[PDB]
Amino acid sequence: ASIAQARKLVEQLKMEANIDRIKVSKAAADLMAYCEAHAKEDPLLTPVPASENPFR
Amino acid sequence: YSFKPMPLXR
Amino acid sequence: TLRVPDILALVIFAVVFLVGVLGNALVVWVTAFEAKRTINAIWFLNLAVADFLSCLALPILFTSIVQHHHWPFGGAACSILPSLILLNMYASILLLATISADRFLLVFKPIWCQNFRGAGLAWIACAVAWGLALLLTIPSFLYRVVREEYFPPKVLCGVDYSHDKRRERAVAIVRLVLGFLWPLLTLTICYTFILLRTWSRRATRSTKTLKVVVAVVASFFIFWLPYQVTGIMMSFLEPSSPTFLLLKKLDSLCVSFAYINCCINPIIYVVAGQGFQGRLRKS
Amino acid sequence: DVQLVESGGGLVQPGGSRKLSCSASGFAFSSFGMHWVRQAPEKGLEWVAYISSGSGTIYYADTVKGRFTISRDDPKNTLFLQMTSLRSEDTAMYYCVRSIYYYGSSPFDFWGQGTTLTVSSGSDIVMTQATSSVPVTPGESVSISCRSSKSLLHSNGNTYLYWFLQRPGQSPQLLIYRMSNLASGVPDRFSGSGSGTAFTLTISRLEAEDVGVYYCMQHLEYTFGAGTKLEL
Amino acid sequence: ELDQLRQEAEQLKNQIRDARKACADATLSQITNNIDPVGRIQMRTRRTLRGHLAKIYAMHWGTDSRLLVSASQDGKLIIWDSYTTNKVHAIPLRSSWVMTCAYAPSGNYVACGGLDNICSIYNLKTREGNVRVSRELAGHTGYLSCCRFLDDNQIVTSSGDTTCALWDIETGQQTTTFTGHTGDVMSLSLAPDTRLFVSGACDASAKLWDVREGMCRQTFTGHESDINAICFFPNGNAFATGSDDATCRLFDLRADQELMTYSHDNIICGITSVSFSKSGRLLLAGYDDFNCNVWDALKADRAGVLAGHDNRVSCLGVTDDGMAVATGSWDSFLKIWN
Amino acid sequence: SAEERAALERSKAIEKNLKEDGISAAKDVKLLLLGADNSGKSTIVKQMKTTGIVETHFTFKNLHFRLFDVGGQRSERKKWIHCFEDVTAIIFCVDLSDMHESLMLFDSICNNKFFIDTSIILFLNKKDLFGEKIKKSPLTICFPEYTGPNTYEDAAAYIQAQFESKNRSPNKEIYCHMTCATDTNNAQVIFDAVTDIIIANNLRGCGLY
Repeated sequence: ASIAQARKLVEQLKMEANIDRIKVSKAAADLMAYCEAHAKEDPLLTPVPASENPFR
Repeated sequence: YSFKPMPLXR
Repeated sequence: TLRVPDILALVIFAVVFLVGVLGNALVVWVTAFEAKRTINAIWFLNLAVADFLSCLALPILFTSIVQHHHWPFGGAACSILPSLILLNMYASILLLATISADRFLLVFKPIWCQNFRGAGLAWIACAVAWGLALLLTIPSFLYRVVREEYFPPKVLCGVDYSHDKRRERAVAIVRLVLGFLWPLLTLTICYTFILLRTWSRRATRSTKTLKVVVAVVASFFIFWLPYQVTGIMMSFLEPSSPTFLLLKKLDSLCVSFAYINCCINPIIYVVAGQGFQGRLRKS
Repeated sequence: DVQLVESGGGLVQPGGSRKLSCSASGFAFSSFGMHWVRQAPEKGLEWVAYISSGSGTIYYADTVKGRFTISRDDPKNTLFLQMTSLRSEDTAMYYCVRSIYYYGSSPFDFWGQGTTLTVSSGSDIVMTQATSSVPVTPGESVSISCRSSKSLLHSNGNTYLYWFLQRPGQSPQLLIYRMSNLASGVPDRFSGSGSGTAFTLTISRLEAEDVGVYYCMQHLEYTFGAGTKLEL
Repeated sequence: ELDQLRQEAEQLKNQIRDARKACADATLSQITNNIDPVGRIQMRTRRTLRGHLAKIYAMHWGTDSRLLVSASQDGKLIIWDSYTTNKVHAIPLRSSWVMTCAYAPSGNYVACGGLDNICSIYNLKTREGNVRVSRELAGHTGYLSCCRFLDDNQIVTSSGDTTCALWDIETGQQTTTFTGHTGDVMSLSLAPDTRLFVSGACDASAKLWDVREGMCRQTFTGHESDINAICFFPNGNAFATGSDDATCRLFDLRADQELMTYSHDNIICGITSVSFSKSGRLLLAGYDDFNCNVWDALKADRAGVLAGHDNRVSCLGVTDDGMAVATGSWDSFLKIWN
Repeated sequence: SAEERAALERSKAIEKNLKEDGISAAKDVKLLLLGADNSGKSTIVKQMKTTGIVETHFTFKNLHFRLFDVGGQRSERKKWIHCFEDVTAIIFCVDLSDMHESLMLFDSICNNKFFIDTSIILFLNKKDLFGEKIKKSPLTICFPEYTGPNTYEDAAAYIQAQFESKNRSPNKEIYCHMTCATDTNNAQVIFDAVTDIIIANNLRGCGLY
């Protein structure tokens, strides 16, 4: 009874194929827009003052 | 007649 | 001026000081981090610090040699400084012997060691070595006095064992025995047995244990012979004799030759100390 | 079922000696500290001693140093207190409390029952409470406040003031620790707040089972308050 | 017959490959060329936690960004105080072959697992004053390689038998089991919304999974060797991988294809860890050559190193507020950087 | 500071307990028990006295032995074989009744990067039935290129040499022993090998290598 697993694989491949897709430039723009919008709350991208440092 | 000079190291 | 016999002792002292400024400092630095975590570092830490304090007193010897044995300090220093120097030297020798004893214990009895090892015995053995060194030191701390001349005052630190007594042969014999004959026998017997056992079965032969054993024992015996022989020769000689003058002339060269062993001892720990090339960077 | 049981009371003539024992069960006795708190028959609470965990640190009050000692026996799970040369002012009830110290703990959470000891006749932070009698009706809101002398706010950002509740004829209980944290068991209706040297405690939707005496205690350095009562 | 289904599978794979190729218009490298670089990062060590003595294997931060966890081959689980370098607990384990750690989001529970095929849970808020085991979750076949909490009641686990399961701590039974991998799962990461998660196996593939319904919705097959580390982008629309191929890749869910690769010709050792930063601009990786690396997630160029360890760097993590990073190593040392 | 001295004291107590446990848990000897399926590992551990790893321990002449049998769970070996490094020795055992898979496993184990300087003890089990079988049937079937006599000693020496030939590193040593029916005499072999290994390790630690 080795055909059941093959049928399951075919069904899973079809289900994965039925999904939708969008452009890549839009995804890149969204990623860079998020990175630019949240830039003032990253304490590792820029050095921190010795006063606000919790680890001294 | 009983004094013997000795270097510091010894 | 200064006679030829002395002259070499000056450059020997200078070279020993230059080598000892480095060396033991690196050894103590790399062995300080290895405390409470490695039992095989306490012995080397103690030996290195003893050698460091031994070598740090060289400028006093240099100045005493230069200024025709002039002692402006006073009574207190003349009965303090030689005691400390002798204590450091004897502690170094006794630690050198106890390290070999410990190596023999590891080689000929590994099961007992694996069950009853750890800090608590090395610190006791080191304390015992220091105590024996101080006990050997005591007579120098006791019987040292000062004297000076009336018109040409040549103040100098010197020994005067009472007004008139022969209670010096016992002290000289005890010092000679406990400083040369016991450590030599211990080193020779322990290393001979270790070499005999190691080279029996395979996976133990290294052709390096022979090298280190020779480099230790031969150097020790070569470097500490003239010191002891000249000391015992001078201890039994009257202040007025022909050979006494020659021995007094050669005493400083003998001491300068003796210090070479303490100069060399840290070198082996770096040369043959397994893989020791980046532990300074790691520290 | 955490239990703290004390025994060894009675009548002692002046000048005598007596020992009190506090047995413990139901928890890990080897990891907790232990204090001893006493109160006069008609007065507030007073601190006596303190024995640490794995005893290496001891402390005593000014009026009890030299006559009393504190000891512990971990294998037997019991605590001891030896008192010598008792005077006429030592008549009180002696308690047995619990405390564990680490980042985020809650000391003074569990108190004992206590024993009565009677004797026949013959540079400190001060905390003061406002009043001693406040009437209130169920369903209303009340406010309790006490003030200190020096600030209880340390450099690390923690203020140290605790609130306790003692009901009629019962052992006290912990409500608030470090001025903002509710104890594990207190209803959400109780909340405390304050800043600097002024502190307040507010109880909303007052019930019939929340009447008693409230004490505020400091823990900045090695004292209690006067206490205020509520009436129905 | 078998030939017909094999042909159908091949045709479907070719069709999805063609669709993926058609859906791509440009590369991120030529879209990101108009932004300025970040410069050089010179982070330095601030703390060194020396309590362990044998090959620390895992760690996890707390939500308060002050308490830590670590596991060693010696058989101990100790939680540190990051600010003042204190020990607050020391839980003794039953088996010394442990590989994973996890901290509850509420700070009440801690989990562990290893070569015993069992996940165990510990209670930190007992009324007696000591930590105790709460549940013994058993039922897997191979070793456990990752554990992650969802709330105080359910936990998702990955094992070395090509399966992942969702448990119920109150009753200790596998509610939902996930199947489809052909190797053994070595990693697991959870989305911020806690509604989907991804896994990485030794068949050089990864796939997204739904917790509500045990179904797989996507698959990514870009690598060339076993996957070893997984983590999401902060917004939950992308994730990054690390493999023994000495390379890292950035994927995407909406477009469902690879975006960037992070590699150099002078590094030939595998990857042991991966993590982002608070804003997602900086990506951290931990190599087998005794050190780490930091790279721009938008330009694929190095920006510094984190040397200072004397053995393999096995674990890595960044606090929730993004103020510090912690690393562990087989040298039995923990370092806090800033 | 504030009353955090109590927390500092708690940390000191934790550290002291950890140090005591660490110094008390380093007196044991750890061993790995690898081999082919149905080779005799269970028999040798039962005579000498679950789903994952199974460990058994025994004491012999003031020495504590820890023995690990991690062959009961089936998975990729390379994914967890790095956990068993820093072990004293391998206790590989071989049956004499099957065989090429066992030799391939021996080749894989010996030439590993993690086990470069780890000694190996090799056991050849079931000698009597092997002798009976070789008396009944020739051994040339298993080894086509064997051209020696059919005597028991020659065949045993030849197969031992075949197993030992897979070794490549000259620094390590392989202890091979014939474990035919004996009154529990195979513990002495492990004892002697462990004694030699610990002596060599102690000598190396002092710097004499």
